Formats: sequence, structure tokens, C-alpha cells
Amino acid sequence: AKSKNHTTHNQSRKWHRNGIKKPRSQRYESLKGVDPKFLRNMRFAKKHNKKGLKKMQANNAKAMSARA
Amino acid sequence: PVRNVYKKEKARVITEEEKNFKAFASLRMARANARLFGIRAKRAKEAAEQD
Amino acid sequence: PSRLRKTRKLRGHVSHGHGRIGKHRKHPGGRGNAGGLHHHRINFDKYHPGYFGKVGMKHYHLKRNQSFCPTVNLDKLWTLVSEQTRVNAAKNKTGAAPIIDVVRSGYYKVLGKGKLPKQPVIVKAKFFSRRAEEKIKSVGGACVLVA
Amino acid sequence: LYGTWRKAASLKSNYNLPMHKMINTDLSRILKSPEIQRALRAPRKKIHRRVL
Amino acid sequence: GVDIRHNKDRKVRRKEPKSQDIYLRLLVKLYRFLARRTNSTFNQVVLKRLFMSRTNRPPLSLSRMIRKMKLPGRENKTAVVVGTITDDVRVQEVPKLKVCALRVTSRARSRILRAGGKILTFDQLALDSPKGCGTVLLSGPRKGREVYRHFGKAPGTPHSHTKPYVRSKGRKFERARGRRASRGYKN
Amino acid sequence: APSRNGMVLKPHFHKDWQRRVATWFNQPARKIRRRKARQAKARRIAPRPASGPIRPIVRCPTVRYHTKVRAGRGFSLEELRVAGIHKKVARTIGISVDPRRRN
RNA sequence: GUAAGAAGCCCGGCUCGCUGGCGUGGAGCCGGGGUGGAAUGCGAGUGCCUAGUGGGCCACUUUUGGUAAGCAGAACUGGC
RNA sequence: UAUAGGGGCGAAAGACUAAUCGAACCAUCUAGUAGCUGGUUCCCUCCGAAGUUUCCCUCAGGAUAGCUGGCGCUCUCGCCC
RNA sequence: CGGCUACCCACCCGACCCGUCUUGAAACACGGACCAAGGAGUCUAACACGUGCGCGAGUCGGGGGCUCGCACGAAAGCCGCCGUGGCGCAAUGAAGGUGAAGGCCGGCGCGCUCGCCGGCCGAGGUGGGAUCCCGAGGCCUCUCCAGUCCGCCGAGGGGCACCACCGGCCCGUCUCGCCCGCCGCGCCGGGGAGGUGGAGCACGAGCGCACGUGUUAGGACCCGAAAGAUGGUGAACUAUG
RNA sequence: AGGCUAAAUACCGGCACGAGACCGAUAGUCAACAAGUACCGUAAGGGAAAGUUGAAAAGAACUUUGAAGAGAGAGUUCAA
Ligand SMILES: [Mg+2]
Ligand SMILES: [Mg+2]
Ligand SMILES: [Mg+2]
Ligand SMILES: [Mg+2]
Ligand SMILES: [Mg+2]
Ligand SMILES: [Mg+2]
Ligand SMILES: [Mg+2]
Ligand SMILES: [Mg+2]
Ligand SMILES: [Mg+2]
Ligand SMILES: [Mg+2]
Ligand SMILES: [Mg+2]
Ligand SMILES: [Mg+2]
Ligand SMILES: [Mg+2]
Ligand SMILES: [Mg+2]
Ligand SMILES: [Mg+2]
Ligand SMILES: [Mg+2]
Ligand SMILES: [Mg+2]
Ligand SMILES: [Mg+2]
Ligand SMILES: [Mg+2]
Ligand SMILES: [Mg+2]
Ligand SMILES: [Mg+2]
Ligand SMILES: [Mg+2]
Ligand SMILES: [Mg+2]
Ligand SMILES: [Mg+2]
Ligand SMILES: [Mg+2]
Ligand SMILES: [Mg+2]
Ligand SMILES: [Mg+2]
Ligand SMILES: [Mg+2]
Ligand SMILES: [Mg+2]
Ligand SMILES: [Mg+2]
Ligand SMILES: [Mg+2]
Ligand SMILES: [Mg+2]
Ligand SMILES: [Mg+2]
Ligand SMILES: [Mg+2]
Ligand SMILES: [Mg+2]
Ligand SMILES: [Mg+2]
Ligand SMILES: [Mg+2]
Ligand SMILES: [Mg+2]
Ligand SMILES: [Mg+2]
Ligand SMILES: [Mg+2]
Ligand SMILES: [Mg+2]
Ligand SMILES: [Mg+2]
Ligand SMILES: [Mg+2]
Repeated sequence: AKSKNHTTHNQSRKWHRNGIKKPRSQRYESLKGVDPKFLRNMRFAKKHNKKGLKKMQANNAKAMSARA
Repeated sequence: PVRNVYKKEKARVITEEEKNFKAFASLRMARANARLFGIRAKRAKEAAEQD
Repeated sequence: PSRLRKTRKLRGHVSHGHGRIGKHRKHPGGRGNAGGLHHHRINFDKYHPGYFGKVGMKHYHLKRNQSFCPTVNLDKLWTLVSEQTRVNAAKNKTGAAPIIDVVRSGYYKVLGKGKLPKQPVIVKAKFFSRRAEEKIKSVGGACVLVA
Repeated sequence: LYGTWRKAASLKSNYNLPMHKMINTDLSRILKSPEIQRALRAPRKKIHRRVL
Repeated sequence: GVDIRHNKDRKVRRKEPKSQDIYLRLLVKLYRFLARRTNSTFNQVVLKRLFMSRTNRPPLSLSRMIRKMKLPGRENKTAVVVGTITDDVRVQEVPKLKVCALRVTSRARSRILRAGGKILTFDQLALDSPKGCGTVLLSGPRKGREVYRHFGKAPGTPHSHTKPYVRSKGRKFERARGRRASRGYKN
Repeated sequence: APSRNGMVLKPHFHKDWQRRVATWFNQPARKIRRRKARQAKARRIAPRPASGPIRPIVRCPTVRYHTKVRAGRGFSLEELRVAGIHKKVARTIGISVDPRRRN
């Protein structure tokens, strides 16, 4: 009652029935896995960007609109 | 025989410091007092025992 | 509808929708949840994780009756009383506030959400959350505990 | 027993008349109205059959 | 043989609406005529949404239909919804905007008529805008359906966050082997 | 035996449920029987009203249903003594008497 | 296997509780400038439900065991 | 006349026990279960495989993935790039 | 006269007897003498998905009641201070329990890796994103003038559905830190900043009905056993007293 | 640690009754009929097949072949 054990015949033809797909697109890539000390940098940097970017960038926009 | 009584109490003015005293902490303080009522009595009995 | 059933459409095919080779006879894999640990672990696991074992305490004679506390939100806190009532009670009259008694509506515990306007009310309930209590203090209402 | 769309039914407690999907539903009147025929492309009745 | 390519004959599409509603078929006829005779891609998309199923047309809500017109540039525009606009318990004030939807609920219609807005139907929307000018087409929360929260690669293999089927959401039901590290494995 | 992603089922049909099937085919029959029973009661018994004895105002023992009210069973002998009438005289007047209900 | 661009370059400026001789470095955020960046062909992405299948064989070429087999067992491709 | 079924009887062959005996006959549970043979009922149109990975007291079977069909949704083109 | 045709015959060519188990059937593989009737995926419950309908943050009378005694009426109509109740609108914990809003401006405490007061907006931001809006400019038999008219558009803006990422809030554990309150100052409660696990929130879409597919329990696509138990009938054959 | 009591509930046995999106003599109960009958086994027990003339019997008087079964004429009936 010996049977055929293992083969990879008729496998690439099944693979190319659907055109094997790259993930091909991740705009603004996934962030998990990166260094937790770098995350402790980046989250506080982002929320203080939300806090204190207003007036200096506003005056810089006024200055660059006056210059050009 | 139902007679579902309907109390309304529609008009009253905003009042004194009941609104400053009836906060969330009263329920937690009452819960902690009900959970630690008897152990304080045991500690009072032990304080009376230890002279 | 047997005339809409697939069986009337499949009259003429020999094996009748179940193959000549595999031969689905009576019960090929078992019955019900057979082999939950032995040979169907890729179906019981990977589709129902957590299914095997004990988890916690065993509260004997439990009822879903003592822990009865329907939660009302601050969005649902207004329409228990009609809109005519709150308009004619907060149409710039005086410092009086209407009373919304959620125990009459059947809801016991008041929880917090957003969308609570400036016009203050008085809420009588058996329980509160600190978030909803701070929202009532922020809009200027009165938090009243009842039994 | 049923009412109009202004009031509710006075005999049935929680019933109102259904919502009317197309109010003025004369499709020939709509398609021959000047408001629709103001914004039509052109009557294109050429056939352009197979040329041997 | 000619084509070595696979025979994928029909693409995906639903041509005729499967609903046998006579009023829906009349709206399909009218907006099909407008979509093929007015060069209006708004009429194209509204005709496709009338071809769309009952389930894939989610019910719009009154607070969302306010907030999509609260944005600057949507003051004098009309809100066109292929679907139902329902009541919301959350909001208190309703603006003076116009509504063009199918099968608006009774409390929503009552509050719009109290606020002073104007509700319409699709035949009146077609008579007022054949090309669809002055309109904003809206859609509703499809992914917030209870059915779509069971859909994923797995219930728990990269923990997968996708809600396995069970009777009672609580203790003793699917919480032991694969849900905690003390009992066997953990996801 | 199981399949693709679906809820685990434990149906209680292993016991021979085919013998013990009770289906309400006599549900309009019981409806007509009980209509005739009520009408024959109102004919034959008395000009006493239907649901003859009067039921008390009674609160429901729970943390759940005690906000509501209920028609009870009987008038709680201390209450009947304060009302000032005899027990079986009250039962013949139409007062429902339950000796167990406290106050 | 990777790259053959607008998701890419360049300039100016804020934030950081990361780092630190230094406005040093690195990440994030904001504003602006120019899209003609190998060939060929094709209109693409994505969600749900499920049957059958889970005994294979043959042929060129590369091979394992056997003296060899219409023998047993592998790789690519094609066919039954 | 007595011994009646896991019982009887046996100068012992596991032989006999109503043409059936290495556990009689009749009825009921019972339509016992079977991964195992056989069969499975009108037409036309369209698409269309696999005998492979892993796991199982698994090797005639099942679960999973792959292959497949159906139902759609989101867009793109018809008017020097 | 013409006629395809379930009529018969001849001629040329091709043509092994169907169904299945199988890699392989015409097989020296199995079932089939012939014919007529019957004969095999049904039904219930539960779940999931898709579709259609009504109502829609609600939905549903299936449980009863009301009508005069009506064949069809074992139907149908109504209840609403009959919504008790099921599902959903809130989850997280084994549990005690707890429980989903933030943003902007001005002032103060050393705007302090730091809390408070007054006013305003209100479910955040980024890159895509059908559609929509504004619009330089161009074009209709001779000149200035015009209104709708024939008529697209570089560029710009607001941005459904959903996608990808960041940030925010809720619960349970983990780390580090200071403050507040007294129906009573205590091994009392609450709050802060980070990294986590959850079937969560981040303007909710469910309920009921019906149909289709699939799975499970029921005899369950049809037929099939060696076996087990329960209760009775036989020594007219045979075996022994 | 003594006791009774109608009610709403169940009823594939029985007596009478009504209805059917059910079957229509290989179906429906085994049994539309002299059906638990014929018949089988010592016994417990097993257990069938089997409806239809015509409106009315008016069921073909009479002649003839044959011993009769049967046949050829004649007749009844809308139709042998
Ligand atoms: Mg194999
Ligand atoms: Mg087939
Ligand atoms: Mg096989
Ligand atoms: Mg199978
Ligand atoms: Mg061809
Ligand atoms: Mg093909
Ligand atoms: Mg299967
Ligand atoms: Mg059984
Ligand atoms: Mg199948
Ligand atoms: Mg080989
Ligand atoms: Mg071999
Ligand atoms: Mg070939
Ligand atoms: Mg011997
Ligand atoms: Mg021997
Ligand atoms: Mg013998
Ligand atoms: Mg034996
Ligand atoms: Mg035996
Ligand atoms: Mg069977
Ligand atoms: Mg059997
Ligand atoms: Mg194997
Ligand atoms: Mg086989
Ligand atoms: Mg599979
Ligand atoms: Mg597919
Ligand atoms: Mg396909
Ligand atoms: Mg085969
Ligand atoms: Mg073979
Ligand atoms: Mg063959
Ligand atoms: Mg043979
Ligand atoms: Mg044969
Ligand atoms: Mg034969
Ligand atoms: Mg037949
Ligand atoms: Mg559905
Ligand atoms: Mg309720
Ligand atoms: Mg045994
Ligand atoms: Mg016995
Ligand atoms: Mg004898
Ligand atoms: Mg002898
Ligand atoms: Mg007693
Ligand atoms: Mg009784
Ligand atoms: Mg017959
Ligand atoms: Mg018979
Ligand atoms: Mg007769
Ligand atoms: Mg005739």
C-alpha cells in the first residue's frame, strides 16, 4: 500500500493561475517594530508639533509671502 | 389595579453646594466603607486589647 | 420552494453535486464537534481561539438579576424627556433647571459621552461615572444620587 | 381609520401612511418637460452598420 | 484556438436592479435616460447607486448629513442621498438645508419641517437639476456594520482583532487556550 | 464534520425528540374554549365582575423590578384589620385575603 | 533579488522628554518650485460565501536505488 | 415425565437443542452504526479543477492552505500627455 | 407536380455496450433476458453569508385579551397604562468593580519634561479619493453695445464610500512620580506621564419577514451487515436421567 | 416528620361529529373487497393477493354443427 509521498509537480502552474501578487503599495509605511526609544522621541515630538508650530510658521509664511 | 404613580417635580432652581458635594467620590467612599466596616471594628477591638 | 431548490436543477447528474471520487456517505469526519483536540485542531483552533480550558471563578447560583444596571449615555440623557419641555424650560426664563429622572425611564447608571449643551439639568440616578459627573459640573448641572 | 399624510390614524394607535417615493410620477410629462429637454445632447439616430 | 488568455466573460457588474419595486424601476428608467442623454457623471453614479443593492446602500444619519454640509462651500447646495436618512438622538439643532433622498423616516421628516428645510424626491431632484448641478452626493457607514467586524484573515493569529463567533460574550466562552498565556498558548 | 468559519453549535437533539412533539394546532381551539368559559362564567355565576376579587398595589422584590408596580394577591391581614372587617365577611364582600403577606 | 521617479529631487523654517562641544546628528511637522524620465503588451484594485480535490500516470532534459524493467522514488516544463 | 439459551444435555465430536448451534427461535430497541461496495431521475448556456503544504492511532478518512465558481463594491478611458 | 420526414431497402466512409471504481474499460473487471408501475438530497431546530421587503435607534406580538353565534373564519382586524420579554444602542476584567471629547484664544503659579480661571468651536490630522463649486482664456455672416444663447478648459477650492498611517478616549495588568477631598483623616478614595493586551469608542444600523447556498444534530440522499440488550415460545427431531 | 380540595394542562385507547393546498387500488392503515381473512410454523408469531358490464339484465329467445367446452346465424342496447 505504498503511495507517492511528496512532490512539487503541478505547483507553479497553480501559482500562476492568479498572477502572484506583491503587496506593492504601502503609502505611509507601518510603524510598529521600530525602536521604543525612537518612539518615545517621535510621539512627544509630534504632540509638541501639534502644540507649538503655530506662530513661528505663521510669521515665516508672512515673511516668505512678503519676499516672494 | 396598576396605578403607576407619576411624581413630576418639574420646577426647581439650581441650589447651594449639594452640586459641589454630591460628586462621584461619595459612591466610592461608601463602597470602601461598606467593604472595610468590620475590619476597622476588629482593629478597634485589638487597640482596646493591646492597652 | 422545491421548484427553486437546487435539487430539481441537479436531476440528471450522476453523483448529484457531491463528486464521484470523494463519496460523501454518512458522516466522514465525525459528528458535531468530534475531534476537537485530535484531528480538527486547525478548525477549532485558528477559527475559535480560547475554546478549551477553564478561565476563572465559579460563582454558584448566578442570576442576571442582581447586576441589572442599564447604562444611559449623555446623548440618550436628553430625549427621555420631550424637546418641548427642555425648550420651554430653558427659553431664557430663570436659573431653574428641569429634572431628568432616568430611573423613571428604566435606566440606572449614567455614563459619559460628548454632546452636552450649556443648558443645565438635574440628573437623578443610582450610579454615575466620574466622566459624566465632570461633564455635568462643566455644563453647570446638579448631580443627585437616589436609591 | 387611516388618515391623511398630515395627521395620524385615530383608530389605529401607531400607524401612519407610507412614504410616497415619486410624488409627481408622470414619466412622459417629466421627459417631455422643457427643464429636461433643455439639457439633452442631440437626437442621434444614425446606425453606422457594417461596411464590407 | 485564438485566445490563450482565460475566458472571464462578464466582469463583475449588476446591470438590472434585482429589486422588483416599480417606483425603483421608474427611477432607474429616468436616471438611465438622464445618464445616457445628459453627459452627467453625477447621473452616472446615481444610476449605479440605484443599480446597487439594498444592503450596500447603508442608511444615512441626520448628524452626518448636517456635518457634511457644515463644511465651507456647502451652504446653498442640496444633499442628494441614494438611500435613507434617519433620525439621530444626538444633535439638537438642524440647519435650513435641503434634502433629496429616498424613504426618509418620520421623525427626521418632522424635525426637518420644524427646522424649516425642504425635503424632495428624485423626480423633483431631476426636474430641478438634470445634470445634477448644486448637488453633493453622500454615502453612509458601510464598514460600521456588525457583519463586517467578523471579516479578516483570522480571529486571532496576529491577534487579528476580528471578533470570533460565539453565543455569549463573557466568561467560559472562548477565553482559555489562545486568549491568555497561562492556559496553553496565547494567539 | 465541521467546516469554514461559523459558530460552534451544541444542539440538544441527541435525545429522541420525535416522540415528544407538542405543536399548538389547538391554539384557536383553546382560544374559543376559554372565550366560552369566560362568557359562561359571566352568564352563570353572578353579576360579580370578571376577575372577581380585587388585587392589591404590590411592589416586585428585586433590584430590577422594584421601580414598577404590580397587582398582588391578597390584602395582608394587618391591612384588613386596619380596614376593620372580618376575614370571611371580607371574602364574601369581594376582598382577596392572603394571610401570608406581611407589612 | 533590487532600482528604472511626482510616494521622486531641491530650498527655507518649527518640534523633540532621542542624541549631544556646537542651530551637532537623526526623525516628525509646515510652505514653495518645476512631472516629457527604458522596450513591449494589458484597463486595475478589493471584500464575502462555497462545491469538488486530498489513489495519479506518461514524455525530452538533470538524477537517486537496482543488473534491468511497462520497477520504485525526486527537479523544470508539457500532455493524458 | 424432568432438565430452556450464556442456559440445558453431552461414553466428549464445541457434537445435539424442531432442516439453523463455537451460543436456538419470534418480536421490540431499530430505519442500530459503517471513514466501507452499488445507485442517485428534464434540457440549454457560461466558467471550470486536484491527486499538493502542514496536522491528526494519521496511510481507503478528515481539518487547513492552494486550485475553482457565484455574488458584488471602488475606480479608469471614450474629446505636448 | 413537389415534399422534409420516428416507413422499408441499397450503396461509400466512420463506427467495440452502456453505468461506474480507477492513472487506465470494449475489456479475459463488475450490474444488466425484456417490458409497465414505484424508487433516492425532503422536513424541523440552530448558525453564518448573499438577496428582496417594511419600520428604522429602535424593531418584533410569535404569549394572552377584545368583536355577535357565521361556510370559506384553525383565516383576518385591533390592543399601547398589554413592550413582560428577545436582539441592538457599551465594552473590559476571573472578580470586587470601572466605563468611552477633545481642540482653539487670553490670564496666573519660575508657559516649570507644570496645574488652574474666563470665552469659543466641536467627533482630530495626513496622502489618495467618484462627485460637486469657482474660474483665466477661446469660439458662433461686416462694425461699439449687450442679456440666456453654441461652448470646453490649464489652474484652484470644499471633500462622500473606503483604503494606508499618525494622534486621541474606555477597561485589566506593568513602570515612574506629585497633588486634591472629607456624612470623617484611614493598610480612605480619586487624579497625572509612558509601554502594553481587548471581540472596544472615535455620530450609531439594527429588528422582523421571505428566498437561495453551506454546516451541524436529528433515520436525514436511498439499501446493506458480523454484533449487543429487553421480554416471551420450543425436549413432536436430537442428548441424558 | 398528619390529611382533603374544582380551575388553567395532557389524551396515537373508546363513543359520536366536522374539515382538509394529503393519497387515489404497486398510493393511502396490513386490510376500499367474506382482513387480521385465506395460508404458513408445534408454539410465541408471521400475514397476503383481490374495486369497476351496461341507464336498466333488457345477462343473447329461437335455428343449426358437435357428447359437451365452443362456434355460425338471429336478437337487446347509443355501443357486444
Ligand atoms: Mg497521495
Ligand atoms: Mg456535471
Ligand atoms: Mg481518496
Ligand atoms: Mg468528503
Ligand atoms: Mg475559435
Ligand atoms: Mg473554457
Ligand atoms: Mg466539506
Ligand atoms: Mg436515538
Ligand atoms: Mg457540493
Ligand atoms: Mg516512477
Ligand atoms: Mg506503482
Ligand atoms: Mg491532449
Ligand atoms: Mg474432540
Ligand atoms: Mg476442536
Ligand atoms: Mg439441527
Ligand atoms: Mg461462534
Ligand atoms: Mg444470546
Ligand atoms: Mg438508511
Ligand atoms: Mg440495518
Ligand atoms: Mg496521509
Ligand atoms: Mg473505493
Ligand atoms: Mg478547504
Ligand atoms: Mg475568486
Ligand atoms: Mg471569478
Ligand atoms: Mg478520475
Ligand atoms: Mg488498478
Ligand atoms: Mg465503461
Ligand atoms: Mg470475474
Ligand atoms: Mg456487466
Ligand atoms: Mg450478469
Ligand atoms: Mg416511473
Ligand atoms: Mg440579511
Ligand atoms: Mg423591557
Ligand atoms: Mg459489546
Ligand atoms: Mg430473559
Ligand atoms: Mg420424547
Ligand atoms: Mg449419548
Ligand atoms: Mg401538610
Ligand atoms: Mg385539574
Ligand atoms: Mg389502476
Ligand atoms: Mg394489496
Ligand atoms: Mg351499475
Ligand atoms: Mg361509441
